[PDB]
Amino acid sequence: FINYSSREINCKIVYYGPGLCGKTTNLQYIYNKTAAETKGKLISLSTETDRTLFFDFLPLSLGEIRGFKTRFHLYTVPGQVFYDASRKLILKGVDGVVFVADSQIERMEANMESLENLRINLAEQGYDLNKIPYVIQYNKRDLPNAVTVEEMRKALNHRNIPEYQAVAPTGVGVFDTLKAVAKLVLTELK
Ligand SMILES: Nc1nc2c(ncn2[C@@H]2O[C@H](COP(=O)(O)OP(=O)(O)O)[C@@H](O)[C@H]2O)c(=O)[nH]1
Repeated sequence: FINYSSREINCKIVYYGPGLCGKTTNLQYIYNKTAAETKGKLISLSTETDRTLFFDFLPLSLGEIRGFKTRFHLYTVPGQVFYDASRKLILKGVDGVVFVADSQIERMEANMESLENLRINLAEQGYDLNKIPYVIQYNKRDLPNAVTVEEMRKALNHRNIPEYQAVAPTGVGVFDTLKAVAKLVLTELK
């Protein structure tokens, strides 16, 4: 999304996953551990029905595509967002998507049905997941109730697609996940 006069194209990175998985902790480790003269301000919106969390920033690797740099955005939905007309609204012209799956055995049947939603909301909006940048981040690895990744690749990453093992409050692969989707969108931009 080029802005002509402002001479700075904008991309769309979204974090998808079940209710309480690691989308909010992901953006915090990023914004809460960066520098002001690059990023904007962390916006948190909320109503009695739905919630939205998002921020904007300038990368630290690029400069000129047509003589201009990109300015990625990270959009998400904290908590158990009931209504599906807000999660359809969060994918309004998405460029790259990250799937924060919860390694928790308790909510392992929760990742499947949440992935099914991403696989049914995008094709509805004219987006095929196999071409539109999509990465998966296996979070909550520290918890001793968590399943082996060998099983998560079999059940959630059926038609792989790059994967990343991460732990959100320690920062493990929070930024390492983002750097993968970034280049995947940057390549699909010329
Ligand atoms: N131990 C641990 N806790 C995590 C991890 N990721 C998220 N959490 C916790 O899980 C809870 C819900 O996650 P949060 O990101 O805040 O909300 P979400 O936006 O609905 O996924 C919070 O208490 C987080 O601290 C992780 O990798 N390890």
